[PDB]
Amino acid sequence: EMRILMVGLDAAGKTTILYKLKLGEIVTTIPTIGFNVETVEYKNISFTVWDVGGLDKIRPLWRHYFQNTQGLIFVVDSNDRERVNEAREELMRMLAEDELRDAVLLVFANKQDLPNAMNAAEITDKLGLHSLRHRNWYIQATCATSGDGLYEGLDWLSNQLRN
Amino acid sequence: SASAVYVLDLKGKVLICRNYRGDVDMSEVEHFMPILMEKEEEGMLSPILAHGGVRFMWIKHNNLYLVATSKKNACVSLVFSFLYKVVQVFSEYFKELEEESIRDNFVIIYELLDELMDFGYPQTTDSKILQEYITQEAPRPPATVTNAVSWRSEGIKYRKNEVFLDVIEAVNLLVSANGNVLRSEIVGSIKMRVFLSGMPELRLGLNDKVLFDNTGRGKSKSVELEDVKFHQCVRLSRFENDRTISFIPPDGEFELMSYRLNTHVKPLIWIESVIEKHSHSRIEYMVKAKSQFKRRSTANNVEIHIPVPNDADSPKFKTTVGSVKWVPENSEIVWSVKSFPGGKEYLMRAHFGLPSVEAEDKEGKPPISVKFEIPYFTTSGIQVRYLKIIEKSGYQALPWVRYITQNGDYQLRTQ
Amino acid sequence: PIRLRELIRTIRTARTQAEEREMIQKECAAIRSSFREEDNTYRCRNVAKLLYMHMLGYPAHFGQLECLKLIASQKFTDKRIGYLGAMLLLDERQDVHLLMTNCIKNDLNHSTQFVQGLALCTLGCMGSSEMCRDLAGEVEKLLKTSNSYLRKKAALCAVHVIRKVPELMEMFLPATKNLLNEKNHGVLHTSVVLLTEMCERSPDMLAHFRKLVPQLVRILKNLIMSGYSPEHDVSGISDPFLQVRILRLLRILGRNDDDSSEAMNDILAQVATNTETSKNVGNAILYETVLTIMDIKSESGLRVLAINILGRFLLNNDKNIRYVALTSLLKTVQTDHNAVQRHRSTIVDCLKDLDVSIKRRAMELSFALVNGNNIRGMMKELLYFLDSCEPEFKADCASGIFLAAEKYAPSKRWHIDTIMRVLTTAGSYVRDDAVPNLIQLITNSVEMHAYTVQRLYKAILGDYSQQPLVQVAAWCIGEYGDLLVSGQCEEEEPIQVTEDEVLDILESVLISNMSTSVTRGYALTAIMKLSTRFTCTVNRIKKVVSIYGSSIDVELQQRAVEYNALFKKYDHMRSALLERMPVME
Amino acid sequence: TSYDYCRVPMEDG
Amino acid sequence: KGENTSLLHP
Amino acid sequence: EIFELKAELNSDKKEKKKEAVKKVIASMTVGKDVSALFPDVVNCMQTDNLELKKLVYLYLMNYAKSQPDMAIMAVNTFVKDCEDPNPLIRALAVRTMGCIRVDKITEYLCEPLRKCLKDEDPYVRKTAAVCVAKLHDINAQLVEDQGFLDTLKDLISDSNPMVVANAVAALSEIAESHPSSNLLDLNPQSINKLLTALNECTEWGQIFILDCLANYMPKDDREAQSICERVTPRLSHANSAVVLSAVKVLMKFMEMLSKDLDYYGTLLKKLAPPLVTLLSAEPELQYVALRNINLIVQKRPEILKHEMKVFFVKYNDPIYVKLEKLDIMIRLASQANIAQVLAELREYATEVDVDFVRKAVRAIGRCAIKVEQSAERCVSTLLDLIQTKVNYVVQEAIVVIKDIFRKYPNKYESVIATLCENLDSLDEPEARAAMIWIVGEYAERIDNADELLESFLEGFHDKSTQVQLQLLTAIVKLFLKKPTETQELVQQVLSLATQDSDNPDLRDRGYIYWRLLSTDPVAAKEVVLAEKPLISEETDLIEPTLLDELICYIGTLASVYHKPPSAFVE
Amino acid sequence: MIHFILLFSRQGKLRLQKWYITLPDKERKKITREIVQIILSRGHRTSSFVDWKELKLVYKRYASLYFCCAIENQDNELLTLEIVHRYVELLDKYFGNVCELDIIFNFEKAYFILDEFIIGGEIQETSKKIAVKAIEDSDMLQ
Ligand SMILES: Nc1nc2c(ncn2[C@@H]2O[C@H](COP(=O)(O)OP(=O)(O)OP(=O)(O)O)[C@@H](O)[C@H]2O)c(=O)[nH]1
Ligand SMILES: [Mg+2]
Repeated sequence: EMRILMVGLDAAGKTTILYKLKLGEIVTTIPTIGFNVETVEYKNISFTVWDVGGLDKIRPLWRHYFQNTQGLIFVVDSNDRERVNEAREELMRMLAEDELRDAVLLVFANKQDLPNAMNAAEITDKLGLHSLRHRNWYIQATCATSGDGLYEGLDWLSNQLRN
Repeated sequence: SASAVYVLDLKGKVLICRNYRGDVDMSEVEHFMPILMEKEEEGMLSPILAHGGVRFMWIKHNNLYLVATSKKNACVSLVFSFLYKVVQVFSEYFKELEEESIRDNFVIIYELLDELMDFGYPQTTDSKILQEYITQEAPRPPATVTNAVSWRSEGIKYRKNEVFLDVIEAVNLLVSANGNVLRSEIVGSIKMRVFLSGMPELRLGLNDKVLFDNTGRGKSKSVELEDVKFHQCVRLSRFENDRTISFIPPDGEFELMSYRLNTHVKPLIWIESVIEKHSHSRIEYMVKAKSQFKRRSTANNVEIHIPVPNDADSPKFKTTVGSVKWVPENSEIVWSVKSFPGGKEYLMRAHFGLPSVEAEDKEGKPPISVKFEIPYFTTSGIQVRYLKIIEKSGYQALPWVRYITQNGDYQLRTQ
Repeated sequence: PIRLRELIRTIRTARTQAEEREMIQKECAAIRSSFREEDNTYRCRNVAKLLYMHMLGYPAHFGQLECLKLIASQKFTDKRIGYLGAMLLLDERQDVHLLMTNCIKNDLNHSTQFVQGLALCTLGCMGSSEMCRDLAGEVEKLLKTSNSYLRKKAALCAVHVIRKVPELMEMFLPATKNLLNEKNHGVLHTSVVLLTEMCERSPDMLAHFRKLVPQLVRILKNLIMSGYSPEHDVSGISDPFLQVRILRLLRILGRNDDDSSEAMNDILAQVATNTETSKNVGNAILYETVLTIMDIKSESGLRVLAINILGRFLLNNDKNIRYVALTSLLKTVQTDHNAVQRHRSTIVDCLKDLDVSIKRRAMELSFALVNGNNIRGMMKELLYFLDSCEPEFKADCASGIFLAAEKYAPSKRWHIDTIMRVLTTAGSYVRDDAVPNLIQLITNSVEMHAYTVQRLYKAILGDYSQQPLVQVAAWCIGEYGDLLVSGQCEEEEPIQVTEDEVLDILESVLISNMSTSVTRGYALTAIMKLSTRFTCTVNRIKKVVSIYGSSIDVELQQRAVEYNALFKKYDHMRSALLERMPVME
Repeated sequence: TSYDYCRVPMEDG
Repeated sequence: KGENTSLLHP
Repeated sequence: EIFELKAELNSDKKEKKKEAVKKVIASMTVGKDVSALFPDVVNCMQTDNLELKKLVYLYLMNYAKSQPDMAIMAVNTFVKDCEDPNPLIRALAVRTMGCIRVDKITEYLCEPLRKCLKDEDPYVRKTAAVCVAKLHDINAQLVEDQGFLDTLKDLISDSNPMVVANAVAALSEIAESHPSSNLLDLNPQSINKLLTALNECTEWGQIFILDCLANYMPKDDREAQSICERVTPRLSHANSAVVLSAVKVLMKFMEMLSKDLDYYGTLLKKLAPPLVTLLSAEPELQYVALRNINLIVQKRPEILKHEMKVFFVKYNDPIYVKLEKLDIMIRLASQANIAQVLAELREYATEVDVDFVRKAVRAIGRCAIKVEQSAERCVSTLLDLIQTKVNYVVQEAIVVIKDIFRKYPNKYESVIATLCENLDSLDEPEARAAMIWIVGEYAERIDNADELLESFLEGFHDKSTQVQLQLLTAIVKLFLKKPTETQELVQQVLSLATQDSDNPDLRDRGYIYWRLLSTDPVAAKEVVLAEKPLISEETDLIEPTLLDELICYIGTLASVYHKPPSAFVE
Repeated sequence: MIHFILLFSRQGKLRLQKWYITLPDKERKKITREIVQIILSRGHRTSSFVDWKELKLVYKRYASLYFCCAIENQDNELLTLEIVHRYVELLDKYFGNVCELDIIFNFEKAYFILDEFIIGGEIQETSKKIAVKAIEDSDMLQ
């Protein structure tokens, strides 16, 4: 057991990740207003993943899910340079809370499909992951519509369950 | 001047009613409970309700609302002292007072309300004498009900002659949240248990400050009794002349004197509480309990009640000495310590969760309120000095005493 | 974790509410500690116990996320208690309930027609004005289907998403096209509910929806003539819940049409005669028939029969039927007006009846019934009734006298007579909103003021503790005191008025402890108006205004000082600003 | 009463 | 008791 | 049922009629109309038992108003049982005789009552003394026609002082009822007799023979000292009705003593610790003790000025004591303990008892009005409450800031600059008027009062009376202060206050302001922007024509209500 | 359009509540207590309708149990009392000799009957056998 969130902005592919890790196909998905939950069973650890959508009317309500959360997955989009400013603003508005303080972070550089999309380094030094404190932050560039890197990210996250 | 002593219960049905004057109708009691529900559901509650021109004086016991109506300019202190003496008479016949005693003892409760009060004027309420012609098991009423000594039936004989005292302190305290002490007063109650033979004349002598000052010993240890309230049995004129406490005792347990003095010395048990209340997440209680009193005496069974939030959950308790139970009926963590020696300092750290979605109403901040009990240890320093048994028959009785400090309302206001 | 039967069996053993709270919290903390372990097993019974603790009136704010976790489950018992907890614990404004949107949208496309029943029921019972903009595209897909258990829920859920988002009903117009042909009656009933809402909201749908008048006329006639069925049969009366809704749809159609009014004439004439009227059910059908006939431009022979139905309803001992007849007559006061007034003794007799609702409806029907011909006689009945109300009917009757008398008064003298009568006899029950309209009408009156001010002054020398009385009286003195005291600049022979007790009664108004201090503001306004209106004894009320300058009421302490400045500095400019106030409608 | 008493003097005149 | 009585008696 | 009960009640064995009458007064207990069985239980009255006669006498006592003509079948049994050598059955008969209120009966019952008022054993005399007052309650002139007042006033001249206590109780009960013809007071030697019968009667008799002394008033100084020096040791009694009645007669008798001597100060140093120690009593007696302390610290404030600490509330007092300790804390607040009162009222406005929270903030107001040295501290306390954003606390604290700025208008201009930023969503019309007034009166240190009143001008036609009228005053005051930036604002509030406003006081004030402003707006600065004279505060010290009489009723309903004894009884 | 339903017993206690309009949870506790106080302070030949604040409030006592509604002021009034009766027939045909106790204990199922009968305010199933068949088949799904 390991309670997981997948917070992040809209159009980040987070439901695509959540139905690629559980089922394994890219199901055609509405912009999910509420939430989803699928118990991913990988590296013999049942990853309960509370996929929460990130439209503007939902982002206040993420504080209802920050309790007994053993680790986030803050999915950012690689094809939104205009939104990495508010991605940084959300990630620095959220990780500084007392609820969800012992939660590891696993940032996904999702949607690697264009030369407009960045790699891990530019997303790291735009979000500013080197300014975190008491964090096991670990960026992992994943490709949701091919599965490339997702199970490797969960492999890292399964290394960091026990101490 | 009562008109009709009722006994209600928690619904508004009359367990027993007994009117003394007929100046209030008997179906006025059905107008009580809607008036109490109306006055309580708008916060204007008072012990004196008003249905037109009939006033409802009432006290609330366990299940019982001992309502006693009146109509005139009723003597309210008389009515309320009579209601608590009815409560004490019933609890000295019936060892609890619930609905299960009023519907079983109507043989004797109508006789009691026949006896205690006539026309609204209470006249014979000492229960140890009242057990001699009103019984649940009749002769002439005793000469005790006539004579000036109206609390002691003559001719009581015991084989031994024992006088048990109890100089029971009760520390009050109310520490404000800044850390300073507001009201630190001590309410003692010398509570005797007399077993003597005949009509004795005791002369209790304390270490009273006015007595040691009129004698000339005003530099030793003397307790400063600010106000002293005695029983009836103490002749008060002889006390007012030269501070002598002379009394003919009853037979059984009673409260002889109930003194009250202030104290500008440190509190006995001090509770330094902090609260790390993060909103929506958790709360922590690094509360430490330092025992300021002497190294020799042992605070038996302290219970430091500490008010948690109403909806906290999944606790953790790292203490040093003594068990912690979380009591959620009352929303408090009753940190119990069994043997709590003076001079030590035992530390506790509670840790709760807290619900992520916020509450709907505010809750208020009740005080940390300990329940300590330190035997053989008088805080104010009162020392009983002697107890002169004087009896015409003439014998050597065996007086005794013990000393207890308790809590009064030993509260401490919180963050 | 104890079961719900064990919990409620424990709460029944609790005696005091102060101990029933202890027995609630004793288990509510165990529920809270069973929600932090993230149980999946015993979460059904924990949310069932928490719904029971909510229904008793306790905090259950925290167990909303653990309803949302039940809703996105896979079992059916967990989903079932989850949608019950969503319908009880959440509303529009609890603000955690936007999280139900994806859960309902995933459970509207679920395979089982019993899970989709829950997902349509929860969205119908408590969907908000922002859930429906993300759910209306998937409700109407459930409205196009062929499964009868989902058609009837999708129609009512479409009723809800039209009621909360009224600018959304245009995308159900190509949904309800030609579905008045259902063999089932539940689908037929809920589609009639949808048509009732679509026709109630906007008249841009009526001309499309009064084309299907004869179709449901044939439906209702085939309901009446199919005189028996095993289902739908209440007391031998065939399918009442559909007949009432079809008659209500026929009421809200054709209310200003002539072709459809002649189209729905036949089945209304049939159901006005050929219905069983013995049980409650036939009274329900025929009461809806009467309300249908009254509001449409009907046949002249229908409404005679409808008035005869109402005459049959008014005389019944069954108090339900009297309340029904009085409500029906309250509905058709203006329409077919002259046929209503012939039940006048029957309506007035219900004011003597011993019900709250019957007296209240007879009161409202009497207040609506008064035209400019029965005004002189019926007011004596109403002003006996104002004497003989409960302490909760004097207010509504005392407002209704003023509302009635402003409309259809035969004179202005008698009008002020009855208004003054009510104010002298109602007193502490007439609303304080009445005073601006009363003062507005007595200053609309331009001809009779001494007859007003004398009766006001003779009525407030009696009493002062009835606040709207002195509210009217102080302004009447202040703006018409030149006709109270006439020509008495010094002393004359003793007439009833004396220009000092006129000022001493206002002095007593100001210092009385029974005043709301807007009567006091009226009183100071009248005192300062009585420096211009009186030439007899001025520079003595100056003493009162000067000693009232240091009072504790904020507006009075303004008012006395801002008058005392004029009394001490601008003695010739005092009269230059105290002309009578103009008159308005 | 679990505790124990202490004898006080009689005369002390 | 007043509770064990059934509602509409069929 | 009742017929088989009557069949058991017409038996010959005692153990069926005994269970019959016990079943009858158990049926009376549960609330049954057993009134129809009246003349059949009275046959089962003349019994050798005494544990059974109490029950039959009880049944007679309850059911004689409802069976009044039937009740004449007990008089011979009362005068038959008023001869028995057992004194208990005689006193039971005597206290039963008076309770039967039937006007055909009390004419017959004066003879055994005359027999028993002079009877030997003083249990039956202390019953018969109160039974005299029972008889005077029903038929007034029948007692004096029989002449019992002389036999009652001779019981006071006897020993065995519980007889004296009941005789004085019934004698005061009689003397209250008369129109004071033949007033029943006596010489000071009878007062020496009662005061030597005060140290001997019961704990209840010491109330009744200190309600006798609430009617007497002495005529000297040494006389009043000699009766105060013997009532004074009743201030060490535990029964909290004896203490409060001794405080009643001491507060009456200290109107006669001399301030120059040393007994006035010694008396007021013996009267403060019992009044403080009444508050260590049970919480229904703290209500009467606190209303009587509220009525004493208005008469003699010299007593309890040193004791603020014992009037601080706890958390677990009830609401009817938490409401009154705030009133006593108002009555005792002076320069010495402004800090304790303000630090104690700041900890009371963090509750949820909304009645108590509003009362605490109004107590901050009355404490600020009472002492002028600490109103800076009070306004800082009120602003530290307002900066917490709790709605009813703010809606009271704005009203209190109004009631301070009207009283101390000089140097509080550095406070409203915090009050201009207070999120004007404020709802209750008692606080909207206060905020509109504080904006209007001080519209020079609010440099943008012109822009914030427009949010009060959207819904002018339907707010209340007070908010509309305060807007009309405040906007005209603002335009008269600054005519530059509010020129069209006064015109729009006049066209909203005089055209489409139907409220007649609003139309009167609107046309007065319109004619003042169009007539001579330079004179208006002398007219409405005046120096308002200094506000006479609402003196809640009760009138000392009334207060001199309310001292004589301390510990009764006349002091809990703070009313005279005639405006509430009927 | 039924605004709410309040199954409350004779002593004042509330056994069920179903609010089809969303007013905040202070107004639920004030509206419910004042309506229980109005209906329990009413005599028995009193026409079973209360004009309570723009809601023609219906009630029809069946046992110690009361019932309640609030129909909006444009609909039929007697049929709402008949809706109460059809709901009692559903609570009886599901249980089998319905009681006061079996609404106390099975209230979880009492809401499910009420949600197979009245959703969103209006009626959905005018028959009485299709409703109990639908709930016993959704419970036969278990
Ligand atoms: N090329 C590419 N497109 C992707 C990938 N993941 C998601 N997308 C696109 O992003 C869109 C949004 O993806 P979804 O997961 O369905 O929606 P979402 O990102 O979860 O939006 P929310 O649910 O509101 O958080 C989809 O329509 C996809 O076309 C990806 O890995 N590669
Ligand atoms: Mg998604």
